[PDB]
Amino acid sequence: IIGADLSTIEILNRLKLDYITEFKFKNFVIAKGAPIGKSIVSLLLRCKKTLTLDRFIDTLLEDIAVLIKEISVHPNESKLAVPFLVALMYQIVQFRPSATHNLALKD
Amino acid sequence: NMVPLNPNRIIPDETSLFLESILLHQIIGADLSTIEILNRLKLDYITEFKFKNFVIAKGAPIGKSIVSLLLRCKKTLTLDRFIDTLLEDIAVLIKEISVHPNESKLAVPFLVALMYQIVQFRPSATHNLALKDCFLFICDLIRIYHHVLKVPIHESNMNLHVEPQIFQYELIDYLIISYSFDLLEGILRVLQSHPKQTYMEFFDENILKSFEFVYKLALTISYKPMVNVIFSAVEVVNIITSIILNMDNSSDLKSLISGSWWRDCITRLYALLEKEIKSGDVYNENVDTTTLHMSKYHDFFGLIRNIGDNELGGLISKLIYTDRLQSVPRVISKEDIGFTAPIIGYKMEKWLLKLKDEVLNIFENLLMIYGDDATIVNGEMLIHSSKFLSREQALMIERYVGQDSPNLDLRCHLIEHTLTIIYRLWKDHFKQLREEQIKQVESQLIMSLWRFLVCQTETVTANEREMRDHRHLVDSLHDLTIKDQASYYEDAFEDLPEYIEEELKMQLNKRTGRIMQVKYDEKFQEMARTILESKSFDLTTLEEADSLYISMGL
Amino acid sequence: ESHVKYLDELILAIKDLNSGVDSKVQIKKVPSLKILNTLIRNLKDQRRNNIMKNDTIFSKTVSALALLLEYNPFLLVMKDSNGNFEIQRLIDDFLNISVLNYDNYHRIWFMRRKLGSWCKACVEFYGKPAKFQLTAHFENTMNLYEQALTEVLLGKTELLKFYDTLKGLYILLYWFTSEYSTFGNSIAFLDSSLGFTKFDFNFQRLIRIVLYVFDSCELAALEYAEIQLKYISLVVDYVCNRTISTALDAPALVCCEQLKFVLTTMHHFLDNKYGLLDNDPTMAKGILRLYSLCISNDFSKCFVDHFPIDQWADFSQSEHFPFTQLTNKALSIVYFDLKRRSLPVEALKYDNKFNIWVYQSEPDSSLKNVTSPFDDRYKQLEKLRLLVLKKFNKTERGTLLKYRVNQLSPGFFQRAGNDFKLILNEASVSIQTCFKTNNITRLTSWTVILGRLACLESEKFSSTKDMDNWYVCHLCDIEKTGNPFVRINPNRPEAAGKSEIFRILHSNFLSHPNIDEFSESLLSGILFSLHRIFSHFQPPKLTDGNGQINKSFKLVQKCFMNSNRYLRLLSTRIIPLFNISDSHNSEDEHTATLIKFLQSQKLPVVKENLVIAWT
Ligand SMILES: [Zn+2]
Repeated sequence: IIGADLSTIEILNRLKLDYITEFKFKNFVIAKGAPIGKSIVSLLLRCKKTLTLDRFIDTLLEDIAVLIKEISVHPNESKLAVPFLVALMYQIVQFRPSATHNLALKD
Repeated sequence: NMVPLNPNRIIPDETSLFLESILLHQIIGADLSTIEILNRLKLDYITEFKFKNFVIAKGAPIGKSIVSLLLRCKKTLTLDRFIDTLLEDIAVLIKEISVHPNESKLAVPFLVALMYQIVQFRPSATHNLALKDCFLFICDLIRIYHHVLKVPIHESNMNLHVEPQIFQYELIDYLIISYSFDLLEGILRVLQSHPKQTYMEFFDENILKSFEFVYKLALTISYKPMVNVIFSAVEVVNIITSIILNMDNSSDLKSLISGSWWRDCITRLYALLEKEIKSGDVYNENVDTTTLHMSKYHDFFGLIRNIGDNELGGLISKLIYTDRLQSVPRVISKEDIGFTAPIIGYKMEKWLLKLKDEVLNIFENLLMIYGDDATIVNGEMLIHSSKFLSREQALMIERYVGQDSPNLDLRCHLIEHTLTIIYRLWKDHFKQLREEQIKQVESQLIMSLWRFLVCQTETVTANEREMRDHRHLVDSLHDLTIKDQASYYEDAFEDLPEYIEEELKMQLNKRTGRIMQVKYDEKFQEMARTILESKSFDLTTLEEADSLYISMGL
Repeated sequence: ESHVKYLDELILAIKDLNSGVDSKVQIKKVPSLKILNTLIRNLKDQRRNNIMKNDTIFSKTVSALALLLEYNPFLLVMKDSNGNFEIQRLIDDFLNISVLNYDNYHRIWFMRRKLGSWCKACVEFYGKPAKFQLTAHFENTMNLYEQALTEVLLGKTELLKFYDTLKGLYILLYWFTSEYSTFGNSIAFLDSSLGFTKFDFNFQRLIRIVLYVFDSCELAALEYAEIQLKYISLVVDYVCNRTISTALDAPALVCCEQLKFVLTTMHHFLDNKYGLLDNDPTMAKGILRLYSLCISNDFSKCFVDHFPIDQWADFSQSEHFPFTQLTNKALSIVYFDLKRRSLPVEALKYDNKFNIWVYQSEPDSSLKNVTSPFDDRYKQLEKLRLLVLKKFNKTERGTLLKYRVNQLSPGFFQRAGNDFKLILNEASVSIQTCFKTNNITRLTSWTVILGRLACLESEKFSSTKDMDNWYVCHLCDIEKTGNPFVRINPNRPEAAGKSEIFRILHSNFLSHPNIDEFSESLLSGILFSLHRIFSHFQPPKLTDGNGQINKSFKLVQKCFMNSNRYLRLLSTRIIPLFNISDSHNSEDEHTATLIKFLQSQKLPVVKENLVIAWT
């Protein structure tokens, strides 16, 4: 993003979450003190080999959406990952609008 | 009748595949990927590094600087330029991480393994001058990391084993040395994959000089040897002699070669081949230079082969705190490592038997190089190879037949192959074979021939029936092997049409005879016959040969 | 049929021109060589359409040629004076028959292993004037086939010429994808050992080249699917045989890069909807074999990295996975096993229908091919599947002696089993009852079991051990350096004094009235058993004075002057066991006994084990 020093993924590498001691939605295991952007890039490289473009997109959309979701719904949790997750998801959406699917847009 | 093309051939971006393989590259044993471990690394002594827009700050994440370089040069370069860009940049990185007194070098093994993954991914595009630069970098890198392969044979009487029992620095530089020699092996096999017209760009004198120093450093004499790097160092020479054989302009290479390089290699090869392989003291620390013993404090896999159990696997992960940015190593108390199964010892014996096979293999290869005679085609490959053949037959018969270890077949294939190493040296290279050295080995040569000439009697086998009882006695392990292969891992091994289990009840039986040391193959019996019977040298007289024929009958 | 009698006379005609005696290899060119026309006829009666489909009369047809080349190594190196030896003309003509029989795995394995015999040991008589004259020619026709591989990109390629170009490429791959035993160091790219050859990287080049060719071509032919399954069969066969291939554990690989190559190769294969054909288990076999390699080792994470499966799920259909039904079933089983070891075992439970652990399945069924067999006599397939199902169960581990006693006395361990004296009871009642004269094999199996079980009896007082945790011997099967006879114990237990297995041994074997004819097999086996017992145990007194050789020193005399050299060299090994004891050889009387025994053999063939026995 325009203004910060590091890249968005690299800032996510400096992120953990010490209240949700484990997260997993669909082979998206995040441990307690795990590097969150490391779990992102695990998902990224894993779904790169497998999916085509739109399936890769909406996979990232729903997974980071569930990520933002349970980072939000917690009382003691700080939500510092959430703006970078939203901006990341924006970059995900707007890159190729031709392949981005409208039900994923709706969700 | 022409097959139709694909109008939308999705050629994948090969540098994207290469980049993805870099990013997900993880060594076998550690938790995190190699790039992520590099993300967990800083360097608080070099307060700034930069070579070619490769800025690394003081507390900067090192693998973050790597991936900055990666993503930057991905958009710009083609494949080979991307490769050798990474090669020289990470080389300069390893260089000034090395040349500093207070600096820890924990990034260096992962950088070397990373660079190995860089090299070996596409050898087709990897450029040979980059191979030369990286190669000389690893050679003088190992002469920087000098004191690892020069720990003395014995400790002093007051060399106390009171110690903090630390293993982290030892693990660092053992991985440095081992991955370095592994990378040398990788450079030379990808250089081997480069075509048979394109070697003089790689080869000059400095290649041979640097490798000659590090080879004497590797196959050491007055120091404790690392069996790991012995494997690599002899596989290097294998690749060297192989491409010398498989090029047309071997003359420029051998004219670059001084014979001192040969006769300094061959002595260490002889001293290696005159060692022993015993399972009960592999993982013991014992007398030197007789027992290739694969020390407990360096026991992992390695980059090419998976040489041990990798007991150090999770210790590679516990080298780092994984929740923290650091450069100092996370703790490994040294003796927490270490009774269930000596199958570990048996597979380590399997590796070492393949090693001695490679030693006699490159002996074979260099004889085929010098079909003509030279300083090193000089007769000592009658002496040393005959000593090896004789000992691995005699205590084969004394110790091994009936020991039902899986290594028996390869250990008696060693003698089967070094018989031919004796044989073609005898027939095709008789001109140099001096009258003195045959008398230096007159007992063992003729006796080793006679241990095949005794196998033309053929009064053990003669049938099918009792031979399979004998392979229940000694060769139940190959029965397990062939039942597992016939039950899982072979397409042709099901619904056998009564001609192919006929081949089985031929070949398992000749194999278990070859284990039982009677009934070798008749061609090997003939090759032992046509040296002793041959009148090229007076091995026996006729009134002494019948004294050996009576020891079969005849 | 009518010429199988001709082949039966033909092998006799081959064995007729052997030599004046039974000693014949005859490596050199003698100045009758009349078998050259028969050598020609071996392949000129081969390229024919009628009864090459028959198996055994083709097998003998090529096997008579194999025995001719076996007894005559000069036939390859005869200098067929066009430009080379005749072996280059032999290889491609051999290749014509192999490409006519490209598909039958028996017919190509049987040909390639005999070609490995024809190349590995036959060139070794000559080497450099002929080794480089054929290892160049292999890469010459390889270069020709990969050169012709590239003009199918430009589309002017033919149809059947396309086909057999791909097929000849395939067979040239398959020969060099063999193990080290078939092709040794005879060929200059397989010169390097340690699972690490010049064929490695060149093969990884050419497989990516043919992947590029498969992405270049666009063909949905049935036969193209058929030849498309062949290359993934070859890529799993290339990585299977370079494993270390141990006894009963999973065969550990050597090159994780070759692992990743085959994983990513078949993954990129499946990603492009490649290789779909009816009732074809080939891809299923490859997936199951590689998962069997990567059950629970360190390479299981490498499997889940370089072959992911998670993304083809479609849980809510009977058609669960897309491609071809049985292969998709195999994929479902692999997915199930990966899910089984991913999930904690508390979610799992074993249903005792097939006794395998299974999680809380599904709201729908979706679990029909998970545990059921699915085969049409697909025997290796269901055994792969049942190993995948069974290996998670954490059952009794595979052990050498336990497998052998389960092979011999089936279903013994429906009891305590690891209790010591009951297997002694079973072996004793077998060696008292279940033999009359037909077990000249089974009694040898019994005595090799007794030889290992006596070691197990010695392993108590070494109060920890068990039936399962003993693969091999810590004293006889492993070895250290130096003098081995220091490791043996002077005050070890006696054979007859303590070991009831030796009491059994002396009961049947050392008191049987036909020791002079057991067999060479049973004499060898009783020698092995006595070797292990006197290794782990003190032998009794050899002589009291009243003649009285103690039925085992008697066996030393019986097997020592034996006609065969093997029992000579085995009977010498048990001799130094007599040379050491306390309370038997304490004052060097068994010493002098063996001394004056060894001073009493002037027999010429017993000189070898005589001298070795001295040493
Ligand atoms: Zn034993």
